[PDB]
Amino acid sequence: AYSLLSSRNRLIPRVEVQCRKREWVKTDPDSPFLNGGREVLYTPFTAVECTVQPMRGKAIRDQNNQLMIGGEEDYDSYTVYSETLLFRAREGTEHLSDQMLLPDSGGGQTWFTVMKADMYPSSGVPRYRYYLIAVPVGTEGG
Amino acid sequence: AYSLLSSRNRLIPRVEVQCRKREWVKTDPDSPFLNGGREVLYTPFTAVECTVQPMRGKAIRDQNNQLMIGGEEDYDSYTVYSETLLFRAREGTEHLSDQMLLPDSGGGQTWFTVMKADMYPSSGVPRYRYYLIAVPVGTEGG
Amino acid sequence: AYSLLSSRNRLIPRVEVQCRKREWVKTDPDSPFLNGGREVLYTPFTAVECTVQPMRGKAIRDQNNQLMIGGEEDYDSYTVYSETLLFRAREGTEHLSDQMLLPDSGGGQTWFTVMKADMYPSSGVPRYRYYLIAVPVGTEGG
Amino acid sequence: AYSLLSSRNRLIPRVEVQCRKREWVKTDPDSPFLNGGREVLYTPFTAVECTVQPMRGKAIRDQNNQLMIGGEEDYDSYTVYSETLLFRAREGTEHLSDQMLLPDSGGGQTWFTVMKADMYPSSGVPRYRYYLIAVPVGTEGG
Amino acid sequence: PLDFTNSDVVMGALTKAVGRLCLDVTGYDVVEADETIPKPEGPYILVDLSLLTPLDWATNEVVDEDGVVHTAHNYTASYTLTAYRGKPHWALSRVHQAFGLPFLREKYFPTGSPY
Amino acid sequence: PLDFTNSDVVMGALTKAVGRLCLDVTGYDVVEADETIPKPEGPYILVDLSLLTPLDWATNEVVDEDGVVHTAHNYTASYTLTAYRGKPHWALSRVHQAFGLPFLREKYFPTGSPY
Repeated sequence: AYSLLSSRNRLIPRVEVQCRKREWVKTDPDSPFLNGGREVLYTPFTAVECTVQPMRGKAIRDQNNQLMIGGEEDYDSYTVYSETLLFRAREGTEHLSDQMLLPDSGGGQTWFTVMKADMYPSSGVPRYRYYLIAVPVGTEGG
Repeated sequence: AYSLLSSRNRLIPRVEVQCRKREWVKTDPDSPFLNGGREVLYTPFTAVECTVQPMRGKAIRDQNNQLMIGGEEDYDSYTVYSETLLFRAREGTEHLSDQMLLPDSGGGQTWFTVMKADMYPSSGVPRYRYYLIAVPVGTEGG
Repeated sequence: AYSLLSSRNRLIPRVEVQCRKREWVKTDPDSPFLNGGREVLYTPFTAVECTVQPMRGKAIRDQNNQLMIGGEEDYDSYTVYSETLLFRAREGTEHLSDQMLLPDSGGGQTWFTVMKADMYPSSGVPRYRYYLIAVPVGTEGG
Repeated sequence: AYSLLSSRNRLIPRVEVQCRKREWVKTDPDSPFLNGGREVLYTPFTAVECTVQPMRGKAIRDQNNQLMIGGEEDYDSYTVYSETLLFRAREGTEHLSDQMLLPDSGGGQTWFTVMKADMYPSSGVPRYRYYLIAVPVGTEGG
Repeated sequence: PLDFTNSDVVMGALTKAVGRLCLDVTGYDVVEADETIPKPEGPYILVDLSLLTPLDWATNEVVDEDGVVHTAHNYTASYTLTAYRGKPHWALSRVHQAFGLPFLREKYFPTGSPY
Repeated sequence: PLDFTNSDVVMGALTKAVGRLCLDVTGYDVVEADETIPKPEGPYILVDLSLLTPLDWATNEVVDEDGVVHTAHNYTASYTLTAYRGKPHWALSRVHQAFGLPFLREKYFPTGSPY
């Protein structure tokens, strides 16, 4: 079985990041809809150690500021290697996708939503790879 | 003839997985259709030793949770190397494609349906490669 | 001139396969058409030694069982290296493309029709590469 | 932690470049619009050391002079490695994307606008990569 | 006690009526779009309920013994037929002409039927 | 004992009627779409039965001796012709004018024929 990869690295620096779980709930008392007035509940936590890297190409959809008919919108993304388990959304449930807070190109800090998670069930070592997309500015995603 | 590849590996860990065969049957007594009320019959079994790996890219159709007009649907897939023979569906028959149970990105376990099987008839060694797609949530595939 | 490649290999196993030539004929006595009631005439033979390999990718058109509006159709293909000469169809003639019998993903055996043949006239050694597509289930091709 | 990359190179020559920050302001007293008569405010500065390189391919959109129905328009771009932090535009604000002055294919000098900025937050060393597009001739961009 | 046949019954029985008449005339085999199966062997026909159109205003009202009201609406259902081998164009045509044969219709489309 | 010629006979004989008149006028060679063969040598014509339209209500009813009923329906079949070499436009035109020549038609479209 794997031995070296089953232990923490000692050459490349790694950092911890903050995250938060997400659910949703219905608030309207009389509306007949599952949506109602949707609300999201958060529960914070942290990842043991992570590595953050940017997109490699220069494709038009990967550029940071984009020109739309309204104005120069904003976009960011990352690829993350981590030893913590993060989950995407699951259907027929009230759980949403986990989010984690990282620096952006504008100098601030914003939340990124997990979109793709990679796992190797037959190997055993707990090492994962994630792909993240920054939440739209002015909202908390979906 | 091949010798080394005709024996089980001794460096990379391998695991066994569970599977199940699938047929179908007509139930309606009076309906004139081959479909009738379709039913599927199962017969379980296991694979001797297997290796599971995820998709390598980040293409939009390979992401786990997808945004549709209804809601954040679910999708998963794998690539599997195995020494057991699994069969796809064959036309003009009552046999369906084999399925096997593997872990998913949401933390649960679900059935994956064999879609592509690779064989090397001229080599002799029984080593195969499969490509699997997770069954739609809430159903048993087709 | 080439020497080593002008002799049979002694490390990689090779197998022989069966084939059959194909012509066509008109049967209707009064129909004014070249087609008439078409018939195909066969003459069997074998290839001296061959190697069979499957398609390398996972493109949607290379998958084995395909979902159509009628039902889960069937598809297979191969790449073959051989030291026998096989011919495709030639226009203005009554000769059709050669076919050869190989195992499929459903566990049976079916006929594959030669579609692309590669030759190196300036080299001299008789080594060829072919690309084959399985005949539609329930018919004898065209 | 990284040591060698945390210091300035001593084999490849590097140069400094000039830049300028950009904001915008409304001038019309009575117009009800956020746009008003837009104006841009500049504040110059310089980058510590930079490397400039051109696009690698020959794709039709990367050629310098382009034929349009009006006349042979002009286009240029670059890829820059630098140890200074430059920012793109941020929404809901009055800040615009930074620009920097570089030589062009026509022998002159023109302003390039930052479009994509790459950062490695988990590594620590302050080394960045930018992608720039020349401002349209006769205007100051947007 | 004043019962009837609601929409669900009529709609489901119309498919089977079409299925039997196609089988009994053309001699081909029949299959629906509702569930997918590996493609059968030999010529066969596929049946699908592509579209359904309503007519706005109800044509009749039947009052139960206790006062409950049952409302009746006219509709038009369109079925898409596809024949897959043999002489498919010949097969479909014989289905068309079948509706002109009196005895054959009476088996599946008796007078007073809801379609 | 009161027999007839069903749809299958008429439909199949119409193709051959078109095939012979094309061969006998233009001098080209003829081929159908039903089965595929390597492309012939020299100019030739391709025949296809692209489309077929029914007419709703039967025009005649013939009662057998024992009471069985035979129903007759009007149709319209459309054939797509394609000429592949030589002067194809000239070849097709001569097919058009052939239907105006009296003696030539009588060979293949005799009075009383079902098409």
